[PDB]
Amino acid sequence: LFNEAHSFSFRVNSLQERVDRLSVSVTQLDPKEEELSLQDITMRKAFRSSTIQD
Amino acid sequence: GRFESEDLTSIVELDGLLEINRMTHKLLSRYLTLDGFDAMFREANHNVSAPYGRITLHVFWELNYDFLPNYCYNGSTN
Repeated sequence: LFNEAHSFSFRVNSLQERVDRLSVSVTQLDPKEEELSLQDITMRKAFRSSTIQD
Repeated sequence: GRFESEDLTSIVELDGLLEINRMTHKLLSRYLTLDGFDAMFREANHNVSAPYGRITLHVFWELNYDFLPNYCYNGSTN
């Protein structure tokens, strides 16, 4: 149990760092910097969620 | 994809099917944990990382090609 829970502690700590970075990044967005691409552009890499089945 | 393979009149079918999917997600979320239906819909519509999704692109494509040059209006019935 201790070994397993220690792994979760590492995962939680890593997530905490990511959230702190995102919060700093999201509180800096400038609305004037937003730009939109052409209507006929589909070259953007479609986002795919993780699908790992044990 | 099914909507993308038919004319603009399939919008009602897409909305009905989407409502069914949303309700199924709500039923499954009672006992399981799942991502929000909005996030999954955006993921399937390629809208999370892009300003415009697939549905709007198809609507524009249909308007330019089929709807505009193959439909006659009637103001009496709108």
